[PDB]
Amino acid sequence: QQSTFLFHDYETFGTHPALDRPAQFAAIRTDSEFNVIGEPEVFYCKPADDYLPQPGAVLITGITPQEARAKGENEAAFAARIHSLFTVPKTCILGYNNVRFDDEVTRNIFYRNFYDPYAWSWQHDNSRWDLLDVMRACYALRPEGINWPENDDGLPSFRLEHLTKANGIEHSDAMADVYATIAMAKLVKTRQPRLFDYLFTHRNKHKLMALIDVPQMKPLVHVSGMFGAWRGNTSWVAPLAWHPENRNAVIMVDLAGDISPLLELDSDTLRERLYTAKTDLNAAVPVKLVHINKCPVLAQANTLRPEDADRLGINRQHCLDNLKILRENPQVREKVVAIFASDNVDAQLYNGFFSDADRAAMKIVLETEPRNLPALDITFVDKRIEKLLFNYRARNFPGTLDYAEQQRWLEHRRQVFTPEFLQGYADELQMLVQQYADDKEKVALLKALWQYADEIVE
Amino acid sequence: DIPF
Ligand SMILES: [Mg+2]
Ligand SMILES: [Mg+2]
Repeated sequence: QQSTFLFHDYETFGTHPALDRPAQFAAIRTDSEFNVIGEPEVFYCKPADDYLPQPGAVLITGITPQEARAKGENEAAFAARIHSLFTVPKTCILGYNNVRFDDEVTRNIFYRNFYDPYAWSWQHDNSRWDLLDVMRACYALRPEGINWPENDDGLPSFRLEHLTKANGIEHSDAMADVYATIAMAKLVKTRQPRLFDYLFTHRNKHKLMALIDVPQMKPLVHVSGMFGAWRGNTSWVAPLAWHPENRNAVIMVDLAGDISPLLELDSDTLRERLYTAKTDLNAAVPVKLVHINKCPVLAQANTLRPEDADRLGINRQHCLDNLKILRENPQVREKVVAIFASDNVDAQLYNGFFSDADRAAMKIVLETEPRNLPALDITFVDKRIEKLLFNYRARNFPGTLDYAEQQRWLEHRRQVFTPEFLQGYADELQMLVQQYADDKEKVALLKALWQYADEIVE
Repeated sequence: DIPF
């Protein structure tokens, strides 16, 4: 059995990985050096009839709901195909911004269609990775040898099209984003192999865990989009405490920040001071969760060299200052712990995990042909599952609904498709037409979206 | 000692 990377990307009908629906999935499999070792996997998901797409997304993706309905398969089958691809042993599943987006879509698709929302990402030596944090780390820590493009504002751009172009790489098609992601992996691996291999090694949570010494507050380099392009997404952090609820979250302090509010203020204050940000100027609370299960970029503090800090405008001396004050102040530790100490089922993935029995029973749901779902005797403990099961049957297999179920589906469709909603949606499209009068392909997409609301709703 |  051989190690493979599976590059993949979704187009969806909206920004919400749970309330919005998938439109297209695209993937290619690769060997460990990024040679293509399979055929392009590209396919559509038919949206169910209880859903209208976000106009803005269709304008981006160029994919009407009409095209996805005509060329696609119901979400059950869509889930199936992805599931196979993802569950081939020794696969590293990766993409571009996939951790904060595509993986959330994947989990919701699996959750809605009775697959384990997680197992695919760690079973049989599967893992996940996200090449966006790699590009960011590369820029932050070891930029030399690659061209780093700046947007109109003057800050670094990690949009795939700028990156490829800045580096003489043809960027043309569902497959285009995927090929660009591969080309970027190649580039970083060639120009900067030791960093690339280090990050790859540290996608794993136990290797990350090894970096974290809380009693001693070992400072680390951290590269996160939360830190902002204006410091190349980088700071020195120190771990203060483990999250008291999330077993995979550790509470870090941002050492370049202002640690005065940590010492001076109490826990209640800090809780909403951290929550309601950028309204009070009242220094920011320099504190962020790092989730060892979300491929965070972490490295021993001295991999960010003095000269590297100068490059990014990071004040090395201020950081070392804040660390020394912290260490000699362990009442901040119990303080930060204290800070952390919807009726729609589609949005309830994160209401807990399903027990062994719960999850074995959803397994039978899967094994059962749609036609025999009504005739099914099994019990459920977790209260979500009935809800998922009705929605799963109505959305994918409307033919199998009995009289009282067809009625229930209707009331559900009427519930979403209110006079308020439909008039808004119609008016949205009509304004977008005006806004984009100059952009003819959009006018046409917008109009097509109108044709679709016409048929599916009234 | 450094990794990269
Ligand atoms: Mg994407
Ligand atoms: Mg350097």
